[PDB]
Amino acid sequence: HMCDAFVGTWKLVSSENFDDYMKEVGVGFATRKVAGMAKPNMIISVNGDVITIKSESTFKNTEISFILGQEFDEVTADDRKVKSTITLDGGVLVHVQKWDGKSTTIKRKREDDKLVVECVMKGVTSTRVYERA
Ligand SMILES: COc1ccccc1Nc1ccccc1C(=O)O
Repeated sequence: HMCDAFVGTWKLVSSENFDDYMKEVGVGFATRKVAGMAKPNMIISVNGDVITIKSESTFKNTEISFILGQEFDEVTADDRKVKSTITLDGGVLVHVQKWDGKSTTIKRKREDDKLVVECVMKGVTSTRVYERA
């Protein structure tokens, strides 16, 4: 009953500061413009100890499956090849991505009826709000 309140299908409803986050990450102009337009659906499921997060949009369809605390390799939607580790910290899913000596953290939290996603790169934070589909 690990992660029960995250499971389901979620749709992006608002975003703030995501272009600046993507700049901080090193995403180029054209990818930023197309990615910034996307309205993804985030589909979260659990089977035993394995969590799957799918992100589907007109920009890209991605899928990750993982066990909490167990590193995995991920190709991100913007084509970074990263080493990722996802843990649960006080009810928040914390996703750390490492590549080229850099690091970014993506937090997913349940707040009221929303799933709030915070993406942080250095001093730049972006908040993306998802609602149930
Ligand atoms: C952590 O995600 C990113 C970081 C940098 C650049 C892009 C992304 N990924 C996205 C951006 C917009 C819409 C959907 C996604 C997705 O992942 O499906």
